[PDB]
Amino acid sequence: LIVNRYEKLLSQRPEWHAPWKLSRVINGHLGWVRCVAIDPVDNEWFITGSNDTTMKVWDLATGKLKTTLAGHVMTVRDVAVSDRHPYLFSVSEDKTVKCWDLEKNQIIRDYYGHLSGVRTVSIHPTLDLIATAGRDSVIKLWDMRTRIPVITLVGHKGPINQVQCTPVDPQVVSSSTDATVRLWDVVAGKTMKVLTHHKRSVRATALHPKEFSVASACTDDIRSWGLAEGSLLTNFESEKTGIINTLSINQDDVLFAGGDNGVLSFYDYKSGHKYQSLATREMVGSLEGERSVLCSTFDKTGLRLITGEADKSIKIWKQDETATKESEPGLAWNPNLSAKRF
Amino acid sequence: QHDMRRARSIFERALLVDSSFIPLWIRYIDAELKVKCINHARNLMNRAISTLPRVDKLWYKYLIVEESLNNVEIVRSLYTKWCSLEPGVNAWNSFVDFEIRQKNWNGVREIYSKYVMAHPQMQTWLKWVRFENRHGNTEFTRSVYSLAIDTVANLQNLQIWSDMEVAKLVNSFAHWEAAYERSSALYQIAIEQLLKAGLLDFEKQFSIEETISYKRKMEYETILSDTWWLYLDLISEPKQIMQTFEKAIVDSKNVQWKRYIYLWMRYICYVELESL
Amino acid sequence: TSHRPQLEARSGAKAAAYTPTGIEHARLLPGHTTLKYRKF
Amino acid sequence: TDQIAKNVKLDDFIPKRQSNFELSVPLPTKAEIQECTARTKSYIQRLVNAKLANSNNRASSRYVTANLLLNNSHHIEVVSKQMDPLLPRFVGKKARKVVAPTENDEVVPVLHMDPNEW
Amino acid sequence: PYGKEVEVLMETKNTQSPQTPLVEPVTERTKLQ
Amino acid sequence: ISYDQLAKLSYEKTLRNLATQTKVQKDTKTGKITIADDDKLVNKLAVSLQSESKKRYEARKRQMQNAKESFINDKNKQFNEKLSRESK
Amino acid sequence: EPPPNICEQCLGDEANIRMTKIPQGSECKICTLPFTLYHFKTSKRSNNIIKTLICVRCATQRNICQCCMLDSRWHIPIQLRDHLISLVNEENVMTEEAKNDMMKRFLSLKNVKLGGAQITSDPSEADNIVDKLKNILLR
Ligand SMILES: [Zn+2]
Ligand SMILES: [Zn+2]
Repeated sequence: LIVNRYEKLLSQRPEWHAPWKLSRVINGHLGWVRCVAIDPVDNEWFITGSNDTTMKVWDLATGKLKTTLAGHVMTVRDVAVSDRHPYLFSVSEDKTVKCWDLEKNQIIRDYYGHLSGVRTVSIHPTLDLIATAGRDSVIKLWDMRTRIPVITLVGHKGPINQVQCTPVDPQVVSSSTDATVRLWDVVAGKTMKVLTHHKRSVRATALHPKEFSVASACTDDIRSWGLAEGSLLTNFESEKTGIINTLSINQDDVLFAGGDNGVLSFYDYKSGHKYQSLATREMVGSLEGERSVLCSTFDKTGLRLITGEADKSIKIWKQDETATKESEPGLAWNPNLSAKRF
Repeated sequence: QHDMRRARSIFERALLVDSSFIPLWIRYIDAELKVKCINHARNLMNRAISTLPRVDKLWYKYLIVEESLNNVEIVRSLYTKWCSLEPGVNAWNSFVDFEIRQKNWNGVREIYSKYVMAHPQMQTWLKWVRFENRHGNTEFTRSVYSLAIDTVANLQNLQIWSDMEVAKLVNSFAHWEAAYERSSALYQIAIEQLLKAGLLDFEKQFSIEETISYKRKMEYETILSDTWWLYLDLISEPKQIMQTFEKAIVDSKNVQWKRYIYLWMRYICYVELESL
Repeated sequence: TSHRPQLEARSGAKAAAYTPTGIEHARLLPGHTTLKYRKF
Repeated sequence: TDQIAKNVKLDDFIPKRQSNFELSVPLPTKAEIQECTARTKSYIQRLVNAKLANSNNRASSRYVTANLLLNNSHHIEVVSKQMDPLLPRFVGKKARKVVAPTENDEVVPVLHMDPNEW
Repeated sequence: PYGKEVEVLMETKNTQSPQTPLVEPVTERTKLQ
Repeated sequence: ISYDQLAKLSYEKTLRNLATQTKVQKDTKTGKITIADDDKLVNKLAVSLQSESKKRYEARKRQMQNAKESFINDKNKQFNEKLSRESK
Repeated sequence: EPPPNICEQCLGDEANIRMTKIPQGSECKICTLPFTLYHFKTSKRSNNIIKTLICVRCATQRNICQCCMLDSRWHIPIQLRDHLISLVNEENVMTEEAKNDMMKRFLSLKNVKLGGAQITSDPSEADNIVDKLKNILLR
């Protein structure tokens, strides 16, 4: 019964979050930043793989370069720094998954076996395997010792955009251009739950770091999924937002959503409320098409937010610690009845 | 070449490649219907429904096949499944037209009750009003109108529809009860500005001068947001009118100056009509 | 028209269905056989 | 006559945290993480040992880390022989291209709930 | 260019020699060899 | 218009076509639904779908027949018709 | 790694029978895919060595054993049990055997019990078609 659902939404109220404004612009790369990764322990640095093939390791507190990791020859698409290993797995479209030993800053392992370009890594956080998938519509799991494709994951139709791993089954939460967020059984090699609620290519799935859920993003519909059964939790508002490139989920339930239109949209993850919509300013000589926010991540604490855009820039966004619930209340909580998204 | 298990295998591999391509579905359905095999086609279209529920043409073609097969209870089941999936307005309109051409009037009230519960807009309510108005049971039609006004008076806090659609409903209620006292009463209660304008128009449709004058006055103030308007306002008044005139004058480089002068003149005139 | 763009990729389902031949490659020789672990 | 569209429900369409913003989807416990990762580590260890012991590298024998009841009566000891070390260890293994069937056990719902400028 | 709250950082040169690691190779046993 | 409205209008057209024209058992073990379907209705649907396909076939041949700006072969005059339709 | 289908007639009238597994032994004589091949001897001093000649999926697709190539439930040929099911159900249940190589591989990898395998699979419909056979030999 729909009127009861809308009335029960309008009965509840969202949580306030602090408004985000820009604090630091890093203009280092000679190409577009395609994924940003941050060390899950130290927060001393974050590495941004870019289209000029050179990953650069930037600094959180100062915004400095420290090193440049340039072992690829093609566009570095995804970078995933390990949590319990001193490694740095760097999917490019060289068809190569390279491991970077961060005690050495050298390539040590090269995972061959992909049939086309690769788009994403997903280090399984409590085992020694990585989940690489790309244009060839099949997730290859890789044992990090023997460099063997251990478990192929068959069932996505089109190229696979973003793969996330959880420590408990569904251990591979992947999503492709066939608008399916598949939940994988790593043992059986079968899709336990195929989530077909999206319409176009799901370019973004982000793990909630403090609850067992995954947010997935198509164009103008971002949807939060409970991974215990594969149920929709909240369809976010996301009206006319644009093509969503990447998501990222704060510990404090703030959901970033970078659009190709240059727009940002920070979402209250519990309620599904859109509260802040930035306009990323382009550089002084960019084209208007280079406002797009290609990739993003949070801090481990979440008080920072890193975005790699397509204007060869890296922007850092932080919350307003001086705004209150009555000063900057965000956008209004009014669910829309013309959309069934409520 | 008339071997049907081959052609079925070929359409099924084609659905394995891209299951979303609708003409592939429609041609495989029509393929198994040209060979006069409707049990195969019913397995097929149940697959086409369970695959793609939010595509209209698979539903409507299965409804066509069950129309010309004259299996009415099946079509009951098909639409009562399809309407449970919160579908578009065309789905419910097709189901109402189905249970009109199946002359079963007691079902259509339940159908429109669940269609109220699916898509609340006053155009849906007026579809149900128009159905009951063409099919002649004035107790049931005013029951529908009263339930509509009860849902408007219960969903004020929801901002579920505009006040324009509230005016649509209450004006339909008033112009229906002219065929009279009820409509006037509804408007009175309704008053509880645009809605009020509707009351004026309705009274006009069926003391009248003051409301007509007042109603006429409202657009004027709107328009400004000029001299003629001001004059009208003054006429309507008196202090209020004067104030309005003054405001207009104020509102009114050379051009600007001229406007200001005009405003001043107007103000003076107003004062005269009414020294300090 | 003998040269064409790419419509879709060669899917890895077609490589997962093939039975493997044991061709011990020059790079899949065992090397860096120790995984380093962090502090915690 | 409710046998039509058996796999489509509103319980898929309806968001579950919609009615309740407090609705706890909790993280899996430490014991559940330990159990599932021990099971998947044993399974990945099985597949690594299989894909290393089926190699022709003799040095693949160092990074690797049988009774069979048939129908009613035949308690059977299964004894894998010593193969000849010069012969093909897997003579049934052969290069071949295979088309695997993409079977459909249950019909999966595809749920899209929702001109001149293009 | 973006305001005067925002650091704008034009950086082309690596401010750390590439032979140094990023994650430190931690060892509790101080090897005096 | 759009594919939803166009499916709706084609459904209304086919109900108009019927307007110009005009039990259920199950087993225990198999559970397969045997529906009695009258043979006149079966082949009337079959002849109707073949008549719609042949009607669309002849109208499409009628569109194929018409030839009246600058082209080398048949596919080229189709592409030039497409560019003439883009020119508004 | 499924255990093989070998019926009570191939192994023979012994309780302790020692078979030899070779992983990826040979191509099966239905679909030419490799499989774990089990060869043994019926006695200890048998002169004939008896090996599985089909893979497990080709065995369960026909509900047959791997050595004597007859039915698992009935120990009879495939063609004749399909003929008997055609005599019972008045429906020509035939085993669609492939002839192209890719069709052999394709027809073995799919999860189905083709031919008359589904009837003799569970013992309930097995005894149902058995007392239907008794009804036929009463008529
Ligand atoms: Zn076989
Ligand atoms: Zn046998």
